[PDB]
Amino acid sequence: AIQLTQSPSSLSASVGDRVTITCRASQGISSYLAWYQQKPGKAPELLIYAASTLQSGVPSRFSGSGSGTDFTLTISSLQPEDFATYYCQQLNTYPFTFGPGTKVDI
Amino acid sequence: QCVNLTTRTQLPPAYTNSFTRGVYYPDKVFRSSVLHSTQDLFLPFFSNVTWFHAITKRFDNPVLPFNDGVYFASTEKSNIIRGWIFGTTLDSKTQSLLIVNNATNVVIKVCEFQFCNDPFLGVYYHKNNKSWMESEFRVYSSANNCTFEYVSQPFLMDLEGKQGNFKNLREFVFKNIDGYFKIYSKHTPINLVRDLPQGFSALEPLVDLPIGINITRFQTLLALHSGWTAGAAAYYVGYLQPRTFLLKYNENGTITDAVDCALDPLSETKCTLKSFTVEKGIYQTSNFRVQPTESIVRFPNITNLCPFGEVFNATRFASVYAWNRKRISNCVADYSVLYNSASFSTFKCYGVSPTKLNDLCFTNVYADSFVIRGDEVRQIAPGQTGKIADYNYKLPDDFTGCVIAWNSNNLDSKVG
Amino acid sequence: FQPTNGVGYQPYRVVVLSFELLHAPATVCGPKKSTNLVKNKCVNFNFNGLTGTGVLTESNKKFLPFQQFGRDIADTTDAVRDPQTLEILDITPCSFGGVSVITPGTNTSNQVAVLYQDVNCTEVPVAIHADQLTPTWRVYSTGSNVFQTRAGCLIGAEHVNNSYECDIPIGAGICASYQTSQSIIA
Amino acid sequence: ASVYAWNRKRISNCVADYSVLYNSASFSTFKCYGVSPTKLNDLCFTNVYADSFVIRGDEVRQIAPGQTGKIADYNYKLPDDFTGCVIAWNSNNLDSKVGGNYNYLYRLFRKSNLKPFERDISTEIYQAGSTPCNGVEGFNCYFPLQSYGFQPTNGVGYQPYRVVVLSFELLHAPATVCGPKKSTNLVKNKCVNFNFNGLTGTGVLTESNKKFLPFQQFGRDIADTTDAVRDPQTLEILDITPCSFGGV
Amino acid sequence: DSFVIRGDEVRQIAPGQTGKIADYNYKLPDDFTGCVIAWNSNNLDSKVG
Amino acid sequence: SALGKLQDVVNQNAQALNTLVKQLSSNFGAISSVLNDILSRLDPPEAEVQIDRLITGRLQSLQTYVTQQLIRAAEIRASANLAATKMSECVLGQSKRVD
Amino acid sequence: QVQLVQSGAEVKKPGASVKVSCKASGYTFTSYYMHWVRQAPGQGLEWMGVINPSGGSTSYAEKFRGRVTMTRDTSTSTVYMELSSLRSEDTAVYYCARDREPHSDSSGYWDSLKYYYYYALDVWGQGTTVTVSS
Ligand SMILES: *[C@@H]1O[C@H](CO)[C@@H](O[C@@H]2O[C@H](CO)[C@@H](O)[C@H](O)[C@H]2NC(C)=O)[C@H](O)[C@H]1NC(C)=O
Ligand SMILES: *[C@@H]1O[C@H](CO)[C@@H](O[C@@H]2O[C@H](CO)[C@@H](O)[C@H](O)[C@H]2NC(C)=O)[C@H](O)[C@H]1NC(C)=O
Ligand SMILES: *[C@@H]1O[C@H](CO)[C@@H](O)[C@H](O)[C@H]1NC(C)=O
Ligand SMILES: *[C@@H]1O[C@H](CO)[C@@H](O)[C@H](O)[C@H]1NC(C)=O
Ligand SMILES: *[C@@H]1O[C@H](CO)[C@@H](O)[C@H](O)[C@H]1NC(C)=O
Ligand SMILES: *[C@@H]1O[C@H](CO)[C@@H](O)[C@H](O)[C@H]1NC(C)=O
Ligand SMILES: *[C@@H]1O[C@H](CO)[C@@H](O)[C@H](O)[C@H]1NC(C)=O
Ligand SMILES: *[C@@H]1O[C@H](CO)[C@@H](O)[C@H](O)[C@H]1NC(C)=O
Ligand SMILES: *[C@@H]1O[C@H](CO)[C@@H](O)[C@H](O)[C@H]1NC(C)=O
Ligand SMILES: *[C@@H]1O[C@H](CO)[C@@H](O)[C@H](O)[C@H]1NC(C)=O
Ligand SMILES: *[C@@H]1O[C@H](CO)[C@@H](O)[C@H](O)[C@H]1NC(C)=O
Ligand SMILES: *[C@@H]1O[C@H](CO)[C@@H](O)[C@H](O)[C@H]1NC(C)=O
Repeated sequence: AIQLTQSPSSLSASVGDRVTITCRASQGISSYLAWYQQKPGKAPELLIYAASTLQSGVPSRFSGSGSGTDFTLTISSLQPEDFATYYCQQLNTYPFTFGPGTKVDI
Repeated sequence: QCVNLTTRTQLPPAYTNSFTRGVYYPDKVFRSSVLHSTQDLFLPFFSNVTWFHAITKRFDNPVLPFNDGVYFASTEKSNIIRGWIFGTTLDSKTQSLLIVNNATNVVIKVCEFQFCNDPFLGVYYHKNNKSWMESEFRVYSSANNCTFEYVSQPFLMDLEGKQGNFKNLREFVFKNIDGYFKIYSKHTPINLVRDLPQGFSALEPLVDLPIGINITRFQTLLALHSGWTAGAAAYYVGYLQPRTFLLKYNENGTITDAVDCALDPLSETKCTLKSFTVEKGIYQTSNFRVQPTESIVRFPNITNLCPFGEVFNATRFASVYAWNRKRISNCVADYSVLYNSASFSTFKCYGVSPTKLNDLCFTNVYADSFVIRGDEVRQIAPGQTGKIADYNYKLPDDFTGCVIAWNSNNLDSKVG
Repeated sequence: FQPTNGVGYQPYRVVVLSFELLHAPATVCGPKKSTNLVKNKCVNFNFNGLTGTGVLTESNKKFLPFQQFGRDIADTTDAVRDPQTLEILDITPCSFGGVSVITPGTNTSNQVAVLYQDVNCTEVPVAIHADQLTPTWRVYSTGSNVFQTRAGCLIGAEHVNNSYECDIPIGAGICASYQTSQSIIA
Repeated sequence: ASVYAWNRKRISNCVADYSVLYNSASFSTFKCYGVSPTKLNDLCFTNVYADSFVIRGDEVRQIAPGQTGKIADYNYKLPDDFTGCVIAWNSNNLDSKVGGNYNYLYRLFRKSNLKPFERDISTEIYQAGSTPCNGVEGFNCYFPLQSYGFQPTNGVGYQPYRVVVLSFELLHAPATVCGPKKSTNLVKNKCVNFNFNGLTGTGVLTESNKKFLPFQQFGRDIADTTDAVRDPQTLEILDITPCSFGGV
Repeated sequence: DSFVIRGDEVRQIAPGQTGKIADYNYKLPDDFTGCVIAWNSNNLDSKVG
Repeated sequence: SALGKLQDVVNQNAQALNTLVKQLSSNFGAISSVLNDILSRLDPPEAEVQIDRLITGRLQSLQTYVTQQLIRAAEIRASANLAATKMSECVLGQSKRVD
Repeated sequence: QVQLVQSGAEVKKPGASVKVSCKASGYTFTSYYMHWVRQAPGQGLEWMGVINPSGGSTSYAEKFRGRVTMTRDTSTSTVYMELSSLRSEDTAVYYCARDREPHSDSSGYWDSLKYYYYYALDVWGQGTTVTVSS
């Protein structure tokens, strides 16, 4: 199978700064990536598809990049409502596997 | 493992004409609002294609010749057409190509598979649950030394068996040019039960596989729902021929219509004036009507072997200041014998290409013979100078022939 | 020459062949096999190394003993001796070029009439080689309406004993126009 | 790879730095067809493939468009309208060992000449005479695959020469393998020499609004004008027009 | 002109050829008019060690 | 109505122009039909042959176009002098010439 | 906007089957695949199955293959999921999410070689809670 590891596991930040999170893949995934944002007590929502394209209905402050086995997400002008769990998902072959998850606190 | 299929009913196939189908995009450069003339392998308009269809117990999948281009069409209802097989002998002696759409992926394999006479994909339906699941897959008996493999993105299909008329028309064009297997396709929803629709097609390029193998045999896989049923299916096979088309491009970059250049005198005028609208008058037409399909070869009726063994192994071989001229007459020049045991360093040929050397017949042939050192091999050429091409052996400026040189360090040189 | 020297000081046996292509009779040929001869039909020929596409007939000219090729006008080999049967023949293009197409405008009609100039009406299938031709051309190769002009045989339009004003020509005092059942008229 | 069954490797989504190759490797014959070696750097290639086979020293000339022999009729034939570069070098130290390296094979006999870029891997017995072999070796029945006899004590003709034949397709379809030239800024609405995806020329560029097909990257409303092109950096559809209007 | 190159780079001294002997050491012009004369010098220019 | 003789001038001018641009669409035996491709992958000692081929082909096409348009304009000059003759004694007087 | 409603919370002995229902509203039932996600409390998401509703064809995960039946009811316009042999670790919450890629009533899966397929779980339901205990 294919496993994805997000680093670091624990994240601390403030309000209004730029932060960078990343996850590493095992094998070649190319451009098959989904960045998912889940608020606590709420259903997860799709944030970034295909690792470089913004999803509709989402502000352009979020950004994503990366290639091969490395992937990253950059957050600029961090709103207080952005403190949520982030997952990266690969879609190379079956089965589809999710990331562990990164938690950010005020 | 394969098995013969029972309860087979024999009926003669039908032949129908294709209403302007089988044309594709010849190039990937973008154009718009222009008319482009092209020469490529195309299926001519209103040509006989083979109406192959299922339901009693009508099942057919014969082995057809390839004939440098195959256009395929299929009226699809419940995912019966799953792929094709191409090859030369289809018995693991030659290289084979297999395209299949199995239960979750699309597999293209160029390998030396061995094939039975009746390949099939078996879909099983259960009484207790309404789900249709793929169960059986027999196209190749076993595997061998594989050359090319390709697996698509995983997906799912509509495996259920719909009733009524067919709902889709999927078109394909396969051709093999310069070692490249080019596949063109487009799919259009239709509403027909047994008919080929009258509509134009614009087959977009899909893959250009760099396989480069001999190909003369073709067969189509089928899906069936030792009792068995065939289901509802219909497909159409036609052959591409070397023709000339004129394509009209719309403002959106997609082609609108194609004007044949060998079908009608009106089409002849449209081709020779390169436009789809012609006025009244007299229009002399360039000759595109006939393409010959046969070749004849007539040569002098003598089959003796030429004395190349006397020339190339002459044990005592002439010097360069006094070289030998030997006349060759009344025999055949088999070039294939020469390089069986001899390797030639510089096979320079002037006036005659080495490719077209075999089909020619020579009239006044002479074989010069001399020994030179390795640095002076370049001097035996029209226009070179030195102490060999000025004082020993000079070649004419308008030379027509082939210079054949090799290494003779073991034979012509000894110790001391 | 010594076996211990380099590539420059070692012998190189050179055999230079001198040719003369497609002039005089030939005595040395290549390994290509001979096939049957299909005369009076358009076919790719390889007569004595001469490759070309065209129809061939029988000629009655006499060659010299040292002559095996002929051109009445150069850049066109009119005749060639068959190497196997030693029969004098001739080489002509695949079909006569005297084809002309008369037509009205495209919106007016798609019906078309074809003019075969400088040919006889009984030799129309022979001249255009309609036997190995698309069936859609074959209906205009031979039809019910056959009219012979001095320019040539016109197939595709029907003659009339009346006389009407000419707008587009044919080439031998005949003219065609759109006139009525409606079709092309001559 | 051997010469009867050569290998084709697809190269994509990278940059082709030619300067790395001749740092430690010396090439004997860098013959290039269709593309000059000087203008190789500023081009960006679209569909590349790396052929791979071992031949002896005398048959290096046979890997060329229009040459014949037992390596260009029965083993590996190059097309007449070839566009690419042939890279060959000596490999006597690597590919040849003492006692003879018999791993490499070639088709000594074959029924017919190969089509361009066509691979034959079949090992069926070739009949020399009119008698049928029936699949068993006998008189006038030889194995079509003969083995090379590479030895480190032989001459320049009888030593291996590794040949890598590259086949390109210039300035058609989207491109994935580019040259080592660095990208600069874009000055639109002004006369400037452009090098968009290997396409060199002088003329002003403006913004166009027509939409391309996904498999199309260039465009020529009329041929020999080259009006349409996509900027690789921004994916902005533009047009290419001459430097000034001619109505003076 | 006068220089020593190895055997594989004799082709690089020509108008239009490239390499490390025709881009970094000695480049011939495109409109060249002259004769290139090369010969083996293994006995003279090379010694043991 | 009978206005085809006036329409033929515009129709044949359009035929000359679009036939000319279809001539310029050809490659004339060079390796490519555009100047920018053969100037992007050919050194000048090899490029000038293809440049010469394309320039000679385009100049021959322009020569044929200017020949056709030029003696066609000479024929229009003949018809123009005929019409100016009809200006000369049919508008400015009376003509005794029959038909 | 579309509204998706799942079934209520159910408790049962972990030795029998379970019945979970979803009912997408505002979107063509047959077009998009209907992905299924299980989330354990205090753990990340995982993908367990995908439903091609028009086909009725389905694909399970390799870990959970052979123990889950994932069916459809296009007459009542709902997606059903049943799990056999419940264990203590299956106490979780369940989401059923449509995938971004759309399809038609045809095997243009032939065009898998022309356009690459990128699947995205854009619309998620409110989820249901399945808790089992001895
Ligand atoms: C249908 O085709 C796919 C792709 O060729 C098959 O999936 C492969 O199965 C083998 C053996 O189970 C694995 O080793 C491969 O890794 C699989 N490929 C991929 C891309 O996952 C599949 O087995 C075939 N058959 C069915 C019934 O789906
Ligand atoms: C490709 O395959 C065909 C065989 O299917 C070869 O053509 C035949 O070759 C045999 C042996 O020489 C002849 O007896 C047949 O008459 C040939 N004709 C047929 C049936 O095609 C052909 O040589 C192969 N072509 C290439 C270029 O590899
Ligand atoms: C199916 O029939 C063919 C034709 O007789 C035969 O060659 C083949 O062996 C049969 N299949 C099996 C499995 O016996
Ligand atoms: C081919 O088509 C023609 C015209 O449609 C028809 O007359 C002929 O019978 C067809 N050939 C066969 C073998 O049916
Ligand atoms: C349908 O029933 C058959 C017969 O028991 C069984 O083999 C098959 O797995 C069932 N399919 C589903 C999807 O439950
Ligand atoms: C199969 O192909 C390989 C390719 O390296 C070849 O060595 C072998 O001889 C072929 N035949 C068999 C029977 O393995
Ligand atoms: C061509 O594109 C325009 C603009 O998008 C569109 O309005 C028109 O319908 C298109 N043409 C066709 C035939 O679809
Ligand atoms: C040509 O050779 C064939 C050999 O099959 C022979 O039958 C024929 O008679 C020969 N022709 C002449 C004119 O000798
Ligand atoms: C030339 O001589 C060698 C050795 O005697 C022999 O093996 C070879 O077959 C000869 N060449 C020909 C064409 O007979
Ligand atoms: C051709 O005919 C159609 C209808 O008969 C007409 O609408 C059209 O205008 C005609 N073409 C021209 C150029 O007048
Ligand atoms: C046309 O052919 C017939 C018979 O072959 C002949 O009698 C007639 O004279 C020919 N016509 C002309 C004009 O020669
Ligand atoms: C037309 O002329 C031919 C010439 O002889 C004559 O045979 C025919 O009867 C005429 N047709 C009519 C309708 O008078």
